[PDB]
Amino acid sequence: HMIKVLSPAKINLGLWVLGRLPSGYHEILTLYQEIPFYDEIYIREGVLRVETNIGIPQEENLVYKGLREFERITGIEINYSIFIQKNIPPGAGLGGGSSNLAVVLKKVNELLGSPLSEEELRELVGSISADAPFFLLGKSAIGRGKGEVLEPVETEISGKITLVIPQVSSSTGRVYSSLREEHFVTPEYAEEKIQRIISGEVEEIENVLGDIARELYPEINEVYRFVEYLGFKPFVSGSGSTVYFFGGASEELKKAAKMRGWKVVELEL
Ligand SMILES: Nc1ccn([C@@H]2O[C@H](CO)[C@@H](O)[C@H]2O)c(=O)n1
Ligand SMILES: [Cl-]
Repeated sequence: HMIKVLSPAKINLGLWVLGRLPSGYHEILTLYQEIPFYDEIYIREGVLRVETNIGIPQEENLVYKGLREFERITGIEINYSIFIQKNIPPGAGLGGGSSNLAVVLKKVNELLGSPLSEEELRELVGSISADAPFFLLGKSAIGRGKGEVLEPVETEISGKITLVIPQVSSSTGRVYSSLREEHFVTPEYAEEKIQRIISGEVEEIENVLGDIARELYPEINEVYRFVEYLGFKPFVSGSGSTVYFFGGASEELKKAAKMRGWKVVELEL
């Protein structure tokens, strides 16, 4: 009866902030890209539990929060034991928690005769994480609003991408909170940037949350500077901590990573 579901990561191929919302959130423009980098989620019939291999408490886990809201909305008891093998580190800017939430809930909804429609499911996961609705789509999509208003697109981006992930966990809240008015841009500026990236101009990627994350967490800056030294343009996903570049990992990078406690992920798009 136990089943396995894969939970993919994303990167932001550019992110812009338009301004503050009264709710405390921020209006943004970003290009989401799903990457072949997965948590392994095992689902079995049993008492409701959500466990990970990295000691995330159950009450703080977004999957648990979503399953309980599912129980609440539906009146149906969730009799599933969830174990998540976390390959995607929390605070990496890769949406691992949000992906976990989307994929488990999509799956549990299906297993229970689909009481929630596709709009309702997207509402549920979106109310917990703005990054979660993207993972109900996958592939490539422009995220507008807070990220949850999605437009599927076809990009001309392919080939090698290497993620370099330092041990430090970046707080998405602490970074967003550091945003001054000089960091904001008009949506017209950002919309022009995104279409160039979509057409394959990766040099057009930028992300002000990365700029700020590099100064709040000096180790993100060290990774960034190290990638430059290796001869590549570095880019930052989410609010950090992940730095990515379009190329392969050399032995010198792999050694630096092993010494420094960085995680290196070699992907092909
Ligand atoms: N579009 C978004 C998305 C996220 N956030 C900030 O990040 C924290 C964790 O998601 C949220 O609590 C919030 O502070 C934001 O300001 N705007
Ligand atoms: Cl960037």
